[PDB]
Amino acid sequence: GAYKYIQELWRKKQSDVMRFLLRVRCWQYRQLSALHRAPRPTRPDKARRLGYKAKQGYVIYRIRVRRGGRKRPVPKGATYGKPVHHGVNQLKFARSLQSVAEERAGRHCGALRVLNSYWVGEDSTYKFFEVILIDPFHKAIRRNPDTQWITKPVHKHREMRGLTSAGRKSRGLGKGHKFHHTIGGSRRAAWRRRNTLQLHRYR
Amino acid sequence: PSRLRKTRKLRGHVSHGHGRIGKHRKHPGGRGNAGGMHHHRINFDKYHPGYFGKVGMRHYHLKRNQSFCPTVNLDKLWTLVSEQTRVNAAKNKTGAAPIIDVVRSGYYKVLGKGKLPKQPVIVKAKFFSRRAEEKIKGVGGACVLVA
Amino acid sequence: APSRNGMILKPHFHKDWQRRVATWFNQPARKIRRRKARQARARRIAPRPASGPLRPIVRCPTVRYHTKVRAGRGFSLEELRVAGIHKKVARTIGISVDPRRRNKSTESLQANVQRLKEYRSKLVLFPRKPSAPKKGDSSAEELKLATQLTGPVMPIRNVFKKEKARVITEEEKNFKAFASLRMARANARLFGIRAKRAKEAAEQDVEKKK
Amino acid sequence: ALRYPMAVGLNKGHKVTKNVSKPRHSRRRGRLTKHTKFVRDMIREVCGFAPYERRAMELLKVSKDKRALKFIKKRVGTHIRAKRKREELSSVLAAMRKAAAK
RNA sequence: CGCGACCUCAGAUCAGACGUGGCGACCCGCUGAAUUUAAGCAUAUUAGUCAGCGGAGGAGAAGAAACUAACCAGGAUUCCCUCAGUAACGGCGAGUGAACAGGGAAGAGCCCAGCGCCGAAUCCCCGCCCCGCGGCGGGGCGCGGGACAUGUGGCGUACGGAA
RNA sequence: GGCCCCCGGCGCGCCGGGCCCGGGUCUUCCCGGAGUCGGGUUGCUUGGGAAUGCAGCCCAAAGCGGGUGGUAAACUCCAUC
Ligand SMILES: [Mg+2]
Ligand SMILES: [Mg+2]
Ligand SMILES: [Mg+2]
Ligand SMILES: [Mg+2]
Ligand SMILES: [Mg+2]
Ligand SMILES: [Mg+2]
Ligand SMILES: [Mg+2]
Ligand SMILES: [Mg+2]
Ligand SMILES: [Mg+2]
Ligand SMILES: [Mg+2]
Ligand SMILES: [Mg+2]
Ligand SMILES: [Mg+2]
Ligand SMILES: [Mg+2]
Ligand SMILES: [Mg+2]
Ligand SMILES: [Mg+2]
Ligand SMILES: [Mg+2]
Ligand SMILES: [Mg+2]
Ligand SMILES: [Mg+2]
Ligand SMILES: [Mg+2]
Ligand SMILES: [Mg+2]
Repeated sequence: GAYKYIQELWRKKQSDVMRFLLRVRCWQYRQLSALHRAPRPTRPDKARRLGYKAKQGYVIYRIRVRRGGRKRPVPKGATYGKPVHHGVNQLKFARSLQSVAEERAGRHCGALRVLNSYWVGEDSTYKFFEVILIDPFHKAIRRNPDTQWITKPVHKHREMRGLTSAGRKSRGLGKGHKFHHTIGGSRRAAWRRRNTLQLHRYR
Repeated sequence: PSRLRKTRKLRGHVSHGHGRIGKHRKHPGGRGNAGGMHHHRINFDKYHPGYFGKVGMRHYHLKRNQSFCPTVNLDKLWTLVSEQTRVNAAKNKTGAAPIIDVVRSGYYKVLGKGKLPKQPVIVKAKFFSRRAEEKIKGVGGACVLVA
Repeated sequence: APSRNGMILKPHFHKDWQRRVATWFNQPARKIRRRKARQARARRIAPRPASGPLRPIVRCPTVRYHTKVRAGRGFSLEELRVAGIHKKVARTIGISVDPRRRNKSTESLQANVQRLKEYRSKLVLFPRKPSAPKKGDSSAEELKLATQLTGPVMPIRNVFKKEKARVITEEEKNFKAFASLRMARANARLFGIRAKRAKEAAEQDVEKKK
Repeated sequence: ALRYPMAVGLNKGHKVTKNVSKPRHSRRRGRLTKHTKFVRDMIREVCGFAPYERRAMELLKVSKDKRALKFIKKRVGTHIRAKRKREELSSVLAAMRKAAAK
């Protein structure tokens, strides 16, 4: 089936074909606003593996994000404090750019419920992304049982809480020895557990 | 029981048992184990010889259960079994010798402290001492390795 | 400041711990709540064991625990396959099934098949309607018990096989255990180099020809 | 002469009979399928090769094959990936050489 | 020099929907000190703690192994007891500091993309009738619109699956 | 203990629809998520120590592959996802 071809082609990103296209796409995207609703998914394939479905009430915003790290917002330098914390230039945000991308798509379209995102290119200055969104109150989603989990109000603002695939990754949770921080729910919760004087009745 | 404590008997007296030349100030030494090298050194190196310094090899992902090997002495090996195995034996007249599975009772190694009574055995165990073996043989028994 | 002899001891009360003290005044109230909730769940699953489903027998890991045996999480697929219970159905008759369990040795497998067989013997499957089709048991074994089973269903008891008094053949007596262990240690230690020197010597014998 | 099972040394541990079950289906992942192979190489004649790959082919042609690997390791990352790539490149280069000779 | 497809884009007080603020004990994501300790202090510590911003729910988060182990092996997540003030970190000073096993509380497991087969077999909105209507649903009937082949629905997902 | 309201929850009947929904045995086919993994790096973070986890930047994959197997690397068997 064509999707497997498309998939394998897109892995040849250093190839002559895909490099040509990526350059032309990235030029084109750069010549638009920072947030615009793509009429259809640039990457159909990827979108399907991430859970897009080509029916009504699935949406896709292409969102630009400025690239590079995070300089410490303090006037001049003047991070007054112990010279551990004197750093301002070479320091780096916890979440990814892709998460930031989703978060912004989420912010803008409050009714819409961020499902998942994928990449469409990168300049020196910008990255580009494509956030799949969903109306939780369009009948075609509501009545389809397999999606109607997103219409539940626990799934409000997934991206804001660190719950999309992208913003999950910063949280630092997976099974096995390479984690332990996040061995309750999350990073914060384990610390909480580990720094509770459990003070029993009888002692 | 505050009733019994010392502050009840100190009521009335000025200094509260802390003296009046020197007082009860907050932290005159430094907090805690401060000064281990300087200014508390003598206490450290006459009641904790060897506090300071590294020694030996690091071992990163220590898991204690690998090195699990609870020992038992010949001293009290017969304790593992009901008296009537040690009694139906020194009797019987077959020269039978009853088995003692030490690993069942929760000891892996059998070390050799103590006098073993002149009364044959078959000791099943994961590990043995040299002496524990020897004593067992001298009783007229047989050590038996188990996985 | 330390004064004459004592453990040079490190307490961990430097963070704001009184902000995170966790009292246990619940616990009685808790213990009850669980207990009510427990009795409710029994009553809901009416003649079904209060326990839960049946669970496999399983040995612990590590040299330490090794000798003991617990209840496992669920019966493997091979064990269901050999017993002849369709895995999707086994859930519906109160048989725990995990499918992530390997099955290394055949001693642990046949035991766990035996478990399921025994379960299926002493199980009282009620028919779907009061009108009785196949599988569903007789109204005798139904009226005589729509009874719950208190406690864990067919409990595992870690058990020992009594060894009778032998005679000690002149061979057991001959054995030198401690030595044997020392030897067995050194051969694991030295296996690998010995093989490298032999590989060296073999190369020297072949090199002599050419 | 009496071979008690031991808890320590080479053929150690509790002696138990082994069943030889069907290996889990999870274990066969990454096995190259006839149809996937066809797709993979169907695309290597559309898309062609990357720049670093091409540069390595040119090294391999010259028979300077250590420098080829030194390059691929710095480029790809590991040794084992670099070595596996160098074999593919040498295979490609050979099938060109066979194709030319006709 | 028109008319017609589509593509990409606009504008509507267009028809019908949703989002905005609050609360914040508990919860998720960021951000993030300095008093303080070290008898001084800069790494360390205080602390991923206070303050700061964001977003929730009746709980949240987590969760059905790219896991543990190295055993005769265990088998999602969470919680307690233990592991253990231990392995480890550390001007190896002050200080800091987990995990597996073991025993419990509870216990529940599943679905896509893909790969394939099936006349798109699917969905939304209109309009007419019968029931039902204070959580807008059922059934029928319309050459009544649209979405959709740049892929909807049934079967199926590694515990194998299809024919 | 009683009576009266209301509401819930479960039991039986009727109708309206939907719904022709198994298992084993042998054969022939089918099979996996990329700017991701991985590497280098710098900064934070961790008990995690020749890098526990998260980041930016650069490189940038494979398919008997990939990941893990708590000391860097090469060769090699195993185990485990
Ligand atoms: Mg500091
Ligand atoms: Mg990652
Ligand atoms: Mg005094
Ligand atoms: Mg005074
Ligand atoms: Mg004084
Ligand atoms: Mg229970
Ligand atoms: Mg709000
Ligand atoms: Mg100070
Ligand atoms: Mg001071
Ligand atoms: Mg000062
Ligand atoms: Mg800290
Ligand atoms: Mg706060
Ligand atoms: Mg939840
Ligand atoms: Mg997973
Ligand atoms: Mg666990
Ligand atoms: Mg202790
Ligand atoms: Mg700390
Ligand atoms: Mg499909
Ligand atoms: Mg730190
Ligand atoms: Mg090693």
